[PDB]
Amino acid sequence: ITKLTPTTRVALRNDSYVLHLVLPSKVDPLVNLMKVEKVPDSTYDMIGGLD
Amino acid sequence: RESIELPLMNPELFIRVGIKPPKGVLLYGPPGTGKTLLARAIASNIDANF
Amino acid sequence: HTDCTFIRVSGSELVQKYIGEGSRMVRELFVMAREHAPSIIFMDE
Amino acid sequence: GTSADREIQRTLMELLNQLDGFDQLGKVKMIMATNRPDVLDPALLRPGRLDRKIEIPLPNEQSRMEILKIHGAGIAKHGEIDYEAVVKLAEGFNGADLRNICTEAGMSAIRAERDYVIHEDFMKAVRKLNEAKKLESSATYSAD
Amino acid sequence: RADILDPALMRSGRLDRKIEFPHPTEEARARILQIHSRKMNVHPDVNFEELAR
Amino acid sequence: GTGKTMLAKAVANHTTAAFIRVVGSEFVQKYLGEGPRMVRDVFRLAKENAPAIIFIDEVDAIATARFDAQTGADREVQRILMELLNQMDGFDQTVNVKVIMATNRADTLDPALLRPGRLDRKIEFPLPDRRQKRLVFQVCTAKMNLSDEVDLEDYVSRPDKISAAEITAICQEAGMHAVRKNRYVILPKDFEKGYRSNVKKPDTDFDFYK
Repeated sequence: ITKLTPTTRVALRNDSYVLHLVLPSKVDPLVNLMKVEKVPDSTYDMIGGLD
Repeated sequence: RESIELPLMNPELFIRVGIKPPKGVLLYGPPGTGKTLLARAIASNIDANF
Repeated sequence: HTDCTFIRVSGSELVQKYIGEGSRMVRELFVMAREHAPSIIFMDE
Repeated sequence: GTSADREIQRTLMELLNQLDGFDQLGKVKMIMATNRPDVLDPALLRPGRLDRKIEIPLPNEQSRMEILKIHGAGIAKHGEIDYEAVVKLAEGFNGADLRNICTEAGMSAIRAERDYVIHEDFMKAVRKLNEAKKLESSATYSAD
Repeated sequence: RADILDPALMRSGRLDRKIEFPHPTEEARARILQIHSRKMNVHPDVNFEELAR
Repeated sequence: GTGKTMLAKAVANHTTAAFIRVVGSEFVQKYLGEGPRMVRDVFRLAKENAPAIIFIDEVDAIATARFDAQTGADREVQRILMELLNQMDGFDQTVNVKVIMATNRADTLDPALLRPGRLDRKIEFPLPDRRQKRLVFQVCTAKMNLSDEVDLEDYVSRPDKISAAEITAICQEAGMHAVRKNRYVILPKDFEKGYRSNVKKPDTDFDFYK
C-alpha cells in the first residue's frame, strides 16, 4: 500500500475492478507545464558580457 | 437580377469580361425596409433551387 | 549553473488546468513548487 | 466576453471558410440581408465574402405611390381616392408603413360600418401613422 | 419604456397598432376610486371628485 | 483581408510537398473529446505521408486567449489546443513535416502556441499603398481589356487607403459595371465608377484639424 503512491496509477481488473498491478510513470503536471513553457536551457559559460 | 440570376444565365459573358461572376451579395437596408420581400420574390426564379 | 526548478509564467489559461480548477488565488503555483523545493520563480514583464 | 461568442464566432468563421475556403461553391451564390451594416465583422465585408453591397433605401415618392398601389388592390372605395395627396403626405415612411396605412384604412372603414372606403379614410390613416412613429430612432444605416 | 424598445420591434409587421396608456387626469381619477372601492363600505360622507382633485 | 490564405495557397502550388490546409473551426467534431484525437491525427498523418507541409487556417479559431473552465465545450477545445501544443512539440526534427497555421488577428494569440521553439515564423502583411498598390493593380488588371486610355496609376496615386482584396474588389466592380454596359474593354471612365464605389467610406474628416 505504501509503495502505491497516492495520486498515481495502478492496474484495475475489469469484472472486479480489483488491483492488478502498479502503473510506472503516468505523469508529472509540473513537467507538463514546463514543457508547455519550453524554457531555453542555457549555460553559465554562454553568458554575454554580464560577469 | 444581374447580381444572382445573370450569373447563372451566361457566366461565360462575365468570363469574357475578364472577372469572375459575383460571389455573394448582401442587402443593406434601414430597419423595416422590407428587403426580405425582395428575397421572397427572388424565390420566383426556381422555386425549388432556392 | 544553479540547478533550480525554473518556472516562468505569462498569465495564460491553458496552464491553469494544472494548477487548480478555478485558481482563485496565486497560491496555485506554490503548490507545484512547494514539493519541489529546489525551485526558482521567474515572471516576464 | 461570452462562452457562446467563442462558439458563435467559430460558426461565423466556418461559414467564412466554407464561402471561399480552398473551394469555390460554383453555380450557386448566397444573398444575405442585415439592418445594421456597421456591426458586421471586418472579414465578412472583404471582397472574398461580400461580393457587392446593394442598399435598399426608404421608398421615394414614386416608390411610395407604387407601393400604395400594390397594397391598394382589395379596397372597396369611391372614385375620389386621391393617393397623390396621401403620397405627398407620406414623408419618410417605411416600406411596410404603406401596408399599415392600407390596413388602417379598413379599420377606420370598419368603424361606422361604412362598406365602401372613402378618400378620407386613407387621409386619416396617414395622419395616424405619421403620429404613431414619433418614438422612432431615425438611424438608417452605415456601410463601412 | 418604449425608448429602450429595439427599432425592429416596432416595424409595422411585427406590431401594427401602438397604444400608449396615460394616467387618468381628473375624471378617470374618480372612476378609479369608484371601481377599486366597488366593494368597500363607506358612509355617504366622501366626495369622490374632491379626493380625485 | 490580405487574401488571407493567398500566400499560403501560393506555397501549396510551387511546393513539392503534400498539403493539409485545415480550417481551424473543423476541429470541434460532434462526439465529445474526439476533436483532440483528430488533431493528433492531423500531425500523425502529416508526418506519416511524405516530406510535406500542412496548413492550419483560422488558428485563432482553436488558438484562443482565455478559456472558461466551466462551460465544458471550452474544456474540450482547450484540450485540443493542448493537443496541438503537444503535436507541434511532437516533432523529432527528423521528419520533413511543417504545417503552417494562420490567424487573421494576432492580438488574441495563445502564448503557449507561439512560445519559443513552437513557431519561429513572424510575417506580418501590411496593406500595399504605393509600392505594391501599383504591382497589385498591374497584376489584378492583367486579364482586363482597358482598351486605350484607362491610366492604371491614375487611380493608384490617390491616397485611397485600401486592402489587398479591395483592389480585386474595385477590379471586379468595374468589370460588373462594364458587363451591365456591355463594354468588351474596360472604359477609362468605369475605373472612376469603381474606385469611388469600392472606397465608399464615410470618414467625414473635418479640414479644421488640417
